[PDB]
Amino acid sequence: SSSEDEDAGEGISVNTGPKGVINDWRRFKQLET
Amino acid sequence: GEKTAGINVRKGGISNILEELVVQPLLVSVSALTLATETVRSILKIDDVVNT
Repeated sequence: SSSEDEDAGEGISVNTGPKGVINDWRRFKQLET
Repeated sequence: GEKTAGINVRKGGISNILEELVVQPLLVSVSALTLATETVRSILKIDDVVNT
């Protein structure tokens, strides 16, 4: 009833680029030092 | 043909400068020319830069 459970080229040797960028390199290097 | 014509700053134009007593020893211009030419020749024989 209702009731239920529901309920390559590695060697580079960069030539001139370091010379070109040395200005910024030293700019950062002074503050880092 | 004016061998000693130079810039006359006092006069403001071009005139003989031996009358302005503007002289210099030869071994100033000669030395400068030689040294500058040597330095330029040295620089011209360069084709690469290396970072140590």
